[PDB]
Amino acid sequence: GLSSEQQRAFLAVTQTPHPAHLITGPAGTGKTTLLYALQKFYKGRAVTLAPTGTAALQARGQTVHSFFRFPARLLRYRHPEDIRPPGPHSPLRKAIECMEVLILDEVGMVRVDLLEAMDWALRKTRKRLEEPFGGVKVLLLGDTRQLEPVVPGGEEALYIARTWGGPFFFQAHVWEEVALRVHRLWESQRQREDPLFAELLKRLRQGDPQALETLNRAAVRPDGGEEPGTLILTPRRKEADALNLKRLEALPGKPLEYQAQVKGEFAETDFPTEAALTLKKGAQVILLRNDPLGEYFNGDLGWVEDLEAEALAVRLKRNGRRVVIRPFVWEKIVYTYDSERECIKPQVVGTFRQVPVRLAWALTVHKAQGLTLDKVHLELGRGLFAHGQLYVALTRVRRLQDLSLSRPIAPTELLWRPEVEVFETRIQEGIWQKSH
Repeated sequence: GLSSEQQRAFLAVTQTPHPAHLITGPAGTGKTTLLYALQKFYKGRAVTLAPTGTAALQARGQTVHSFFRFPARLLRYRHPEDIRPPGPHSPLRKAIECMEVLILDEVGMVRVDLLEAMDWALRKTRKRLEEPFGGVKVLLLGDTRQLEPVVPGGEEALYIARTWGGPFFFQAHVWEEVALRVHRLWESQRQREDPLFAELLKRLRQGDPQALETLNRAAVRPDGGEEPGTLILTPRRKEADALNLKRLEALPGKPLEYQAQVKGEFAETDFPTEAALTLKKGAQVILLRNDPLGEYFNGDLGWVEDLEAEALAVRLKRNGRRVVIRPFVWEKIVYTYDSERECIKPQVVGTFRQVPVRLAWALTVHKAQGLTLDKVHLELGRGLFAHGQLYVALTRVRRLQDLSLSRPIAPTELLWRPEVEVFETRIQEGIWQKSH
């Protein structure tokens, strides 16, 4: 059931002998379906991997490190102490040998050393140490702007600056070996972008002072989160929980804890929502899963109406008072070999069972990714300017008129890294290729 926009990328990618294919575009519905259609079209010959546990869970996939058994440290270039090929008859060698396509969701968060580890791992264990990725067709995925990989500093930062010159996945020497066909997106709603707001964001990333002054002298409205329909986006989840709790205590109703059923292997950090989820009638909440019938969608803001042991009523803001949601089951999937005929089967190894809803008076940019929001209000933390970490926060709205700020933004908070600014431009022709 793919649309022409998705079917344009699918047929362009799924049919060519070319291995490398980046696909950029915002998160959300339509992109998730595109991945599901891709992984199932390939189903027996392809693995869906992701850099983090959260990214792996929401993509029906396995962590990059957990699949390749990579250790949790700096992956030194082609180093066997770090990159260890699975030996003969290993449960891993069999799967990578009979694979043809590899998928990488949220490539934006893949640190350069990790992409280079993927290549040298597929090469040494597939006998194609001359062709990039051992000749496996790699399908990179994710809005590349959703950055940036943490680099601890000291020795590790120095080694990365010397070997690659930066942490981003494009700085990996594998691209001096093959061309990366980039399949463009972001036309999913042309003018619910407000092209003057779109251009304003481009000026802000390029460090224009007048654009920031224009941004601040339209948007700075201290505590404009009280205004009706406002979602209060915070950068750190610590203050978002505090803001949700302060408003949950205000409600007079009787709370009702919801207890997860964490079966099997399921990390604590990978928990989509609080496993100790206390709710009250009248709470602002948001959905975390697409309804199989079709009534509700992943990221549908609502309010608690009736609390029941294993069901709850939510007034959807979108239309109103229609759906009661029942607990959903998350699976922690890991790809393994099965001698069914010779080849890959996505074995379930864990579970997190609870109601797909979370407190949404306030939210983090971490979780708010790819949501078409109506009115937001950012809460500044005096220093979030970790080389443009706040640019993603502004993109959460279509028009400047919708966004409010608690405090004016410094020019640094939005400035793009030089490596990134030059990457997102040479991609807009099509193919991207590392020079010199």
